[PDB]
Amino acid sequence: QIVMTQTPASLSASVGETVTITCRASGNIYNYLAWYQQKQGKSPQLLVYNAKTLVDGVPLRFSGSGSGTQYSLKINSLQPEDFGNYYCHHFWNTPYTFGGGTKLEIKRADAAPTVSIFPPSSEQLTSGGASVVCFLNNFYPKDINVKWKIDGSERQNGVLNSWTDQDSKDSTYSMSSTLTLTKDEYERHNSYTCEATHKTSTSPIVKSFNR
Amino acid sequence: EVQLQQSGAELVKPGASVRLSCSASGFNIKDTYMFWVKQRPEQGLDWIGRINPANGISKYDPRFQGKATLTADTSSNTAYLQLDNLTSEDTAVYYCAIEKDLPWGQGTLVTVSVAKTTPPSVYPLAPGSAAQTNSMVTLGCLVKGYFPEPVTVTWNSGSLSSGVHTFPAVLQSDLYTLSSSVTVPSSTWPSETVTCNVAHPASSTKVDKKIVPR
Ligand SMILES: C[C@]12CC[C@@H]3c4ccc(O)cc4CC[C@H]3[C@@H]1CC[C@@H]2O
Repeated sequence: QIVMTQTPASLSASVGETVTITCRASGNIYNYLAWYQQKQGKSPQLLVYNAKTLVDGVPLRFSGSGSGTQYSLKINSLQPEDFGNYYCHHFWNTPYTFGGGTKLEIKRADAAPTVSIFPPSSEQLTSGGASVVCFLNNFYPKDINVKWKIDGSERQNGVLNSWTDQDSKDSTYSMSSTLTLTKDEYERHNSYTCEATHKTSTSPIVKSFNR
Repeated sequence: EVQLQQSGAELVKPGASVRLSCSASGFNIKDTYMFWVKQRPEQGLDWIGRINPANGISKYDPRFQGKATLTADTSSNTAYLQLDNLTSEDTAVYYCAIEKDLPWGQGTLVTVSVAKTTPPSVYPLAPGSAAQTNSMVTLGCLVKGYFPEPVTVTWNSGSLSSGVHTFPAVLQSDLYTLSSSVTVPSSTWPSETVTCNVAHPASSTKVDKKIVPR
């Protein structure tokens, strides 16, 4: 069976940058390949099939190439909306194996996390639990760590962190840090704190509430 | 219009079988080669098989041979995919597609699990009293303790589009937690009204929790 090995596994480049994603087939696929772009949560989008042929509506910046076993996709003049995963589809014969996929981040000038802290919801309290949430919106690079100072000492017990994908325009991220405590634990402490240490300010971004 | 619609998402206990129905509209499958794709949470695209509806001869990837069955009837153009003896390694998004320039199906999520369906408790996230007057504010909705995926969080019934951020829920003891924020000018808040609306189909539950100051 013709196995597809695609590379690079992960990638990053800035707006306006010409890039080249490659898929190399174990056996000669005689130009029977297709490239797909899968933006998060959405369905694969056919960009190029029959090696070089581009689908209607696909922006002229996306170029397809290859021959024999080596096939390459070249996105000239990268644009913010070009982020996501890219796969290659082989269909010279069965099975029509897919590639490993290439991750694509978009290089942008660093931005700092607009931190916000919200104490537990007025209602939630009665259930017996209390999630103190801190939203750190619109920053970059994804590289960033937040820490939960409970009152004086540090906390890291029971925290959920989630990052969104790159924004369609500002290529920035966002993180939802949630320290989930229990009614009593929350009732026995005051100055809860969300300290965000990001690669943009030696002095950490700090937002907190006292209760 | 020429497009495919796949079945609704389904929650199945391990061991059972599922028959997914991909309905094509605007054309006839008897003249198209159909095939399906698998995609595990956060993982890659797996080719499951291929089929020619006219005669019914389907080719499969050995990996799925023992559980996947592509079947297609021309009478209604509805292509099917039967998945036998479902295990957790099957919980994934299955897509329907045709071997032409026509966009795939929206995908049908098959969540193989034992967890009973549970409705999300949505909690409004309003600031704990901080000088909010500063150009724009940021409020949120924290939906937690629900299963299974997916759910729908929107602000002011689609009115609020810009500045909304929904985070990919995270599993925990078989329950999920997801959240969304919104950055509205200091003006609309709280002179205007802003509330998130979260819908959870699997439990037929929809909910509106008003974002009001504390
Ligand atoms: C559906 C695929 C992309 C679209 C290709 C196409 C696209 C247009 C067309 O007129 C014919 C074909 C034949 C093979 C198809 C491919 C089979 C594998 C791949 O997924």
